[PDB]
This record gives sequence, C-alpha cells and structure tokens, in this order.
Amino acid sequence: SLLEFGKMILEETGKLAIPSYSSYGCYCGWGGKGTPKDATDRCCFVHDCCYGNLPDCNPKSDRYKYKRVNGAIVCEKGTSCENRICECDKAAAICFRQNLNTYSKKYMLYPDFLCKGELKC
Ligand SMILES: Cc1c(C)c2c(c(C)c1O)CC[C@](C)(CCC[C@H](C)CCC[C@H](C)CCCC(C)C)O2
Repeated sequence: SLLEFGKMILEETGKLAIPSYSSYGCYCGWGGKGTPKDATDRCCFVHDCCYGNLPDCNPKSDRYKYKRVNGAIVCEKGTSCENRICECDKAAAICFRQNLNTYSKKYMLYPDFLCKGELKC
C-alpha cells in the first residue's frame, strides 16, 4: 500500500513521498495521461504500468512486508500479489533515487490539465 511504498521512497531518496512525489509531473499522483515530463515522471509512468499489470490485485491498497539486506530492499516471501506489488514499488523507489540528479522542483504541484494524450505501456 501507499504506506509501504512511501517508506521505500523515504529510505531510498531521503524525501517524504508525500508531498515530494505525490504531485510530481503527469504520473506521480493519481493522474495518468500525457508524456512524462522527465526521468522521475517516467519512473511513475512505469510504476503505473507495473500496477496496471496486477489486475488480480489491489496495488494501492494491499498491505505487504519487506526488509533490507546488505543495504538493499528485499521483498519477503508472501502472497503472489504482495510480492509483485512490493517489486513494483521497489523498482520505482530505486528509479526515483537513481534519478534524483534531475528531480526538478518545477514539476511539483503539476496541474493535470497540462497532461493529455494516451501513452501506451
Ligand atoms: C499510483 C501511484 C500512487 C498511488 C502514488 C505514487 C505514484 C508514483 C503512483 O504511480 C507516489 C505518491 C502517492 C501520492 C504515494 C506514498 C504513501 C506515504 C508518504 C507513506 C509512507 C510511509 C512511511 C515511510 C512509513 C515509515 C515507517 C517507519 C517509521 C518504521 O502514491
């Protein structure tokens, strides 16, 4: 759930998921339209696609557990859904971290109306 994902984001980026990544660009929020503004926004686009491929689950709501070994996130053994949701979240948190170098404040509080157009996964 948002709880676990937010924890990973803080651990990997040093930033609080909300509000640092909850209104970023076109995809880091609830929206999902248009061309991703940058690398960070693409991380969210990919995250949505990952979630979108878990139709048999409830990604944004389902709770799950994970741990850190050797300084890296390790999705622990749980239900199929729990494990997959965790991996989608892990990939995104790491993606945010790898791209902090281009994280731009100007994309925060980004209005959805500026994002239109269907972008296939
Ligand atoms: C679909 C989709 C959703 C729904 C989404 C985001 C993105 C990119 C998406 O593509 C990012 C932001 C937000 C608005 C996100 C995160 C939740 C809170 C900040 C949770 C954090 C929890 C903390 C650390 C737990 C700390 C635990 C320790 C103190 C033990 O949710």
